[PDB]
Amino acid sequence: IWGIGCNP
Amino acid sequence: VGIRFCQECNNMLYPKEDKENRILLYACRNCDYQQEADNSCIYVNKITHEVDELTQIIADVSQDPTLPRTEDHPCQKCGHKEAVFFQSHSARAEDAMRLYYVCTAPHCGHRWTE
Amino acid sequence: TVINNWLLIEGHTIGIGDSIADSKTYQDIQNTIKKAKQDVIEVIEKAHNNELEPTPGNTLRQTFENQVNRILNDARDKTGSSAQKSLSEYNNFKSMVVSGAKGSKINISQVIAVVGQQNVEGKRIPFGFKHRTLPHFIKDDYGP
Ligand SMILES: [Zn+2]
Ligand SMILES: [Zn+2]
Repeated sequence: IWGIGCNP
Repeated sequence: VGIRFCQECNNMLYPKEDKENRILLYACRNCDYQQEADNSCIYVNKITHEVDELTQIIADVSQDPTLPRTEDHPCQKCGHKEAVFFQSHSARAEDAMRLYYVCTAPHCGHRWTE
Repeated sequence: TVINNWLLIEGHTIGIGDSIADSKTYQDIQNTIKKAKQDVIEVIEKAHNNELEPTPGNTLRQTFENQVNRILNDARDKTGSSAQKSLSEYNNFKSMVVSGAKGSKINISQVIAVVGQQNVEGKRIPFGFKHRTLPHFIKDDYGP
């Protein structure tokens, strides 16, 4: 829910 | 290139080499009909399958409210300002983000790719 | 025991005032978001005009997605850094993050600046409807 590399 | 059918039983013809005159023929297997080959080409395969999708784009697509349109690009034929643009909308299009354009206004349906 | 009694003296809390940032911080966050959206628009225009060239090992779709994701993530990180600069010493979100008791700088940033990109299956929100994400968006919209 954050970014592509983070968390969903 | 294309497929042609027999004129008696409307079945599918097949290519056959004429051994005597060295002329390609198409013969129906279920009867004795034979017709000489005019095109001289049989099996064409485009592996890159590069096909202009302007042939696959319908003019009616100009009536879709869900598509975006711009007044920047005018039509070539009628010079209409509205033009509805969209991407390939096709699977196995390789990689193409090109915008295709369809002219709004009735019955023009001109399609340009820029 | 002794630290809990000192905490009875000093006290600890979380409120709305921790989530609020300076007006300048909010303005900077907004400017960063505007710049990022404009850069994504520029990348989309490059792809539409076919100027974009595929990155080695990636398709044009994949390289476009990677470039857009990079721009969006960089803007998100910059907004988060601005929000974290805004934090005071008295800020309690910062207190819990610095102590390590709970929370992270990502949580502070999302609370104060930008929630960030919502990604499903490692990609941006998919085109669930026909060539669009929701019915409210126009077809073939790759913007943020
Ligand atoms: Zn026949
Ligand atoms: Zn026209």
